[PDB]
Amino acid sequence: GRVRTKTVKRASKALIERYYPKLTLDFQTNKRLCDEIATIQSKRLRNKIAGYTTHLMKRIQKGPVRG
Amino acid sequence: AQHAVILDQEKYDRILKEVPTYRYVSVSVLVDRLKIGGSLARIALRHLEKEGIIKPISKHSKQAIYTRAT
Amino acid sequence: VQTFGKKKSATAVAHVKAGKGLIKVNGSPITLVEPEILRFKVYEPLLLVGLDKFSNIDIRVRVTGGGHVSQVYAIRQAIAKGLVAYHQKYVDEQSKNELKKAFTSYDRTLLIADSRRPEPKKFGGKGARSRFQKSYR
Amino acid sequence: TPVTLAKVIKVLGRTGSRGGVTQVRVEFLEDTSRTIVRNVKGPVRENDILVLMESEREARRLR
Amino acid sequence: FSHPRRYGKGSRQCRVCSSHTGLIRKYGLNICRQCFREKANDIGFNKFR
Amino acid sequence: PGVSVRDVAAQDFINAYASFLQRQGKLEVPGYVDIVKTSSGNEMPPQDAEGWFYKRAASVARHIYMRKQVGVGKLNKLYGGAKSRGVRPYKHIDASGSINRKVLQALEKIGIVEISPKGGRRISENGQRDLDRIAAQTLEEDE
Amino acid sequence: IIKIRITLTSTKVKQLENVSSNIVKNAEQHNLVKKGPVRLPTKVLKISTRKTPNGEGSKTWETYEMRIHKRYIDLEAPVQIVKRITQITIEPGVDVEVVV
Amino acid sequence: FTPVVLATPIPEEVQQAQTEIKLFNKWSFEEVEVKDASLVDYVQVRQPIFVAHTAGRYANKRFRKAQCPIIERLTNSLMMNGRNNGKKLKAVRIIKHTLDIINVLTDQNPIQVVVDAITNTGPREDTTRVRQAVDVSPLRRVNQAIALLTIGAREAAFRNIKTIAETLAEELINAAKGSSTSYAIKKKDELERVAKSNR
Amino acid sequence: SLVVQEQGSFQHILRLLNTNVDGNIKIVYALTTIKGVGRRYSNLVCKKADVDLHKRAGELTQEELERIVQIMQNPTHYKIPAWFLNRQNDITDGKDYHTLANNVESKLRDDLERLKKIRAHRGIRHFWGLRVRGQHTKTTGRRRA
RNA sequence: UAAUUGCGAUAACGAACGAGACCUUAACCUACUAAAUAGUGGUGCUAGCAUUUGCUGGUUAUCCACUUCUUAGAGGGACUAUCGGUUUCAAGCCGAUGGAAGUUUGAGGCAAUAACAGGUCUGUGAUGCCCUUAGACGUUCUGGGCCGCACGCGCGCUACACUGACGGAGCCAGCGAGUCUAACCUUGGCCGAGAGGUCUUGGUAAUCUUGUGAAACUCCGUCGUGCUGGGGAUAGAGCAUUGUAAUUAUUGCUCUUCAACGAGGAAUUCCUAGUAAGCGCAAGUCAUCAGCUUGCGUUGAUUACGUCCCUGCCCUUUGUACACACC
Ligand SMILES: [Mg+2]
Ligand SMILES: [Mg+2]
Ligand SMILES: [Zn+2]
Repeated sequence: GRVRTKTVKRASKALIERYYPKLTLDFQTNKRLCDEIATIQSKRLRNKIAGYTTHLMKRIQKGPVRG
Repeated sequence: AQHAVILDQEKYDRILKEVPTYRYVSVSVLVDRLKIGGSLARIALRHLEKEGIIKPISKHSKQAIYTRAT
Repeated sequence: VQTFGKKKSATAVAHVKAGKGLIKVNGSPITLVEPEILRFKVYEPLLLVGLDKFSNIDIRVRVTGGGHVSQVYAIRQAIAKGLVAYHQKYVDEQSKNELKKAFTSYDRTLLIADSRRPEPKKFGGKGARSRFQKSYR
Repeated sequence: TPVTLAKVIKVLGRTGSRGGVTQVRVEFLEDTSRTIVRNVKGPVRENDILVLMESEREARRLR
Repeated sequence: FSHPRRYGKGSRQCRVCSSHTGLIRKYGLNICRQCFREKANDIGFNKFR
Repeated sequence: PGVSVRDVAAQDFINAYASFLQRQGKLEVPGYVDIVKTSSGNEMPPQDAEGWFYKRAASVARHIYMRKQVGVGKLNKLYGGAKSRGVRPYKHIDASGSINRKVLQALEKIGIVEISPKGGRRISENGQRDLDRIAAQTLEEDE
Repeated sequence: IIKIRITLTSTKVKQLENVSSNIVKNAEQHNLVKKGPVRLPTKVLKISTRKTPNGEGSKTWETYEMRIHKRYIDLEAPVQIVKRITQITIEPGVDVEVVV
Repeated sequence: FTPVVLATPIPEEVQQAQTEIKLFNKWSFEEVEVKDASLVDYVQVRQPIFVAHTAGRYANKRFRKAQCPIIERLTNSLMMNGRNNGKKLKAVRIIKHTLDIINVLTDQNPIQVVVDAITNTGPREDTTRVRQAVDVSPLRRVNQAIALLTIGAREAAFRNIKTIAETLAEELINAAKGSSTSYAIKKKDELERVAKSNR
Repeated sequence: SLVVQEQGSFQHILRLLNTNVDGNIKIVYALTTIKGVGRRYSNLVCKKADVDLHKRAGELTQEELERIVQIMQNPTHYKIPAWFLNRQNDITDGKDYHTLANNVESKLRDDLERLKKIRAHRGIRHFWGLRVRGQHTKTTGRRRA
């Protein structure tokens, strides 16, 4: 399966919580900004965080998300 | 050596009037239809190909596909 | 101008240059690939696009590293990639796309190398997954 | 040997002890306004055509 | 008081424990297969895959 | 129109050069024929005793044409196959060294191959001439 | 000036690359001619052994690895530069052989 | 038609591949149609192929086998008996010989003959352990028809003078004509015989 | 291939060196039925006899058969090497023999008998019927009947 | 969800380990760096065939240029992306497109808490206790044994053949190893039928062995369905190699003998894609000895994309007269 662990989900949630006037709904710029605003210790994990952040902001524009 | 070993000539007219009733000719066809043994089927096919009624379909080894003359 | 094709470990490097329709595989013509049953696998990247189609290009391949079938597939991918690369670099992008359409629509790994590689063998049995026969009493 | 063909419109689910049989809702090609439930051994998906010897046998789950 | 020991299992021993059995002679370690497991990290042999 | 040995691949050229070496009459045969198996990993001698040495010589000449210098050990490895060791698994066994060495010496005496400065036998100028003539003749006789 | 070749061998990739970059930098700072550092491929000195010290249990095998990476860098330099380049690279873990 | 040449001469028997209606170098693919309506989309002709040796991925998904050429499926099923695992060149040569023999005997487009044999020997109703009479899906029908044909050819050619190619040819011909002398037809008839006795 | 009429001039299973030889088999493998000659030895003697190996043992001739017999009984004389023989420097006269008769069994019995008469370990193993070439007797060759 | 993976729910809140993350490797990158220890082209020198100048070959200090192949550093790349559908509101899932790669991308390495009277005192100069310690249970030398054969069992090798055996011919790998106190990997020449011998040579190794010219495989022929030219057990004779020493044959080679075995009872093992299976190769043990193992590559299926029927596992509920825990 492709369930994201809490290490990914909580970090993506925090990234949105303090970087909303920031990285758009595109994964490329999301990961590029993650590189600058987060010290993730592997490119694999950074890509996971960026993809989940992209998905979360993509579903944010359809209404607020709990949490 | 059980059958059709070296002679196959007591009915040698079966090398001329064998064409009817079958368009397919092969080593095992010669062995099976009570005419020629596999020990010389490979040379009887070469004989009939060089002069005779059979036409080759391909030059395959371990196989032989022959047809009647059209 | 320089392209390559791989199937498992066989790499075929093809040089496509300006010439007059000369297709060599190992110094011999493409009529001489000698699986004697997959010789049409190496004709396929020609008969698809254009039968002659060529008084302008010369393809010279060199293949090493795999097996007979793997080398056949490697060269058949290499010359197709070389033709596509030559059309992209020199002739035009429209023609490159138009014959890439035929190659990929009939694709037998003509343009994309097969990603299947031998999976490593593990202890406790011959082969990657096959295990030694287990007994209980 | 009467000829009667049908097309599975829905796959109900796996059945049998080992789960080897798929139970499917099938709709006849002739008289398309009628559906019967059948059991199939092999792999079958939707928009697939079954040939059935006997046309009316409401299949149930196999224990 | 001695008979030839120029070859075979009696010619060489583990450089650590002096055992004649289970010896690893690859690259000239001459170390028993168990002593090699004990001090493989020191020699520089690591596990990756 | 510029035809080399690499225009007829595997069997037509080999059989035609074996036929040419047969008809030339120069035999160079060591008298080992009818007696030898061509490899310790074989079970029987060559089926046609008259001509197997000529096919071997043709094959060796073509093999030295297609690449650089080739030696007796390389020929032994090339011509050796798997050996049926009975109830033991098969394994590659080198072919007969004497047969390959005498084939090399025979082609040397004929002038088809020469000794290499780096070892082994490299095809000679007359060797290339004869092989190219045979290749062109085979191509012009049968496609 | 003399033809020299420096052969660097190590299991520590970071130390090896640091020494190679040091040599390259010391060559370019004096504007010498050099054939770039050629990377002789990693020799993986694989060793397969049995995990148990006895003959009991599931037959579990265990492979240890020793990666030997090699570099070679050949250039032209006088005796002074040769001696200072052999005496500038003493990084712990890299074996350095200078041949003329 | 368009007999142009180039530096390396490749013969017109090859140059006639695509100037007219596409075909395999001996057998056309457009004049092939399955005699039924259920085995459509599971017997794969058209696309055509120059040889039944597409070294392609066909097992990583469930129904991708239906897109594999049916001639290649027959070749793969011939690629069996353990001693002949692998030897795909041997199996494709056997298939070539079989196609030639089919064309010799009542030519009938040997590819079409193969398709007809598969469609005739696909068992429509079988029995499952619960036995209970269940239907057979088209993919399993094709798979079982190919397995039965190949197995019949295999054990007919085992220990007898006729080769695997001609035993396969006879099996395919008899199955396509639907005669009860083919092993696959007999086995399918047995499977459908105990289909009605287990309803 | 040619005329093989030969109404009465073909030999079915025949007699050669007190051994029945099938005339329906190619000459070499038909000859391999004699105790003491195998595939390679029969092939060599048939090529030394200048006989066509492509024909069956029953039609070749009535005199080249005796030529093959003479060559077979005298291998070292007809340009056949000593290493091709099954009996080299046998035990008592050093000459190179090839026991090809219902006499290879006799020579084998003589070798076994001399071994057990001198009470050599091989002879004792042969007398007990056990394996003689150091084979493990624990698991194989049990029933033998 | 593969997951105590998450969405959530909520007398729990916030945490730790394990899972995941991670590391190694296998996939791609006409992107950078850089390569007579890797390679490819344009000129040189240069044999052949063809002569408007082409084809294939040679030129390990013969010229220049480059890095596609190769190598390995620094990096990029996938994050289930995009698009639909389905999702209790979500975690997710299912298809298609794009992609080198969409199953945790494939394979591993690492891997919790509790345990077992699991194995190892015969790995250890790890060891407590007991025994022995000079006619020793220390140690060494010779010889034998560990292999011994009415029989039973486990892992395997070879087969029962024509989808084949045998002969020629074609002539494609990858993982690796190798000697300076010295005999290791051995090219090449020569002799030998073979095994092998001998005279040199290269290599302390991307340099040479080695392109490990592997085997299955492919082509063309012989065999012709018979225990046959399938099969190669048993045995006899000879020739060598390793070793101080081959007898109870170390092994290799030649000729001869040519057993069972005609696809195997009840039972029973492993396995889902470059996998099964077939095929050989290198390494380990190694003076010599693979039918073993560890890896490697060559050829490469069928079937399934499920289930809890069998054998078990995890969570919950439930019953227990079990606690050595249904043996
Ligand atoms: Mg023991
Ligand atoms: Mg009880
Ligand atoms: Zn030790």
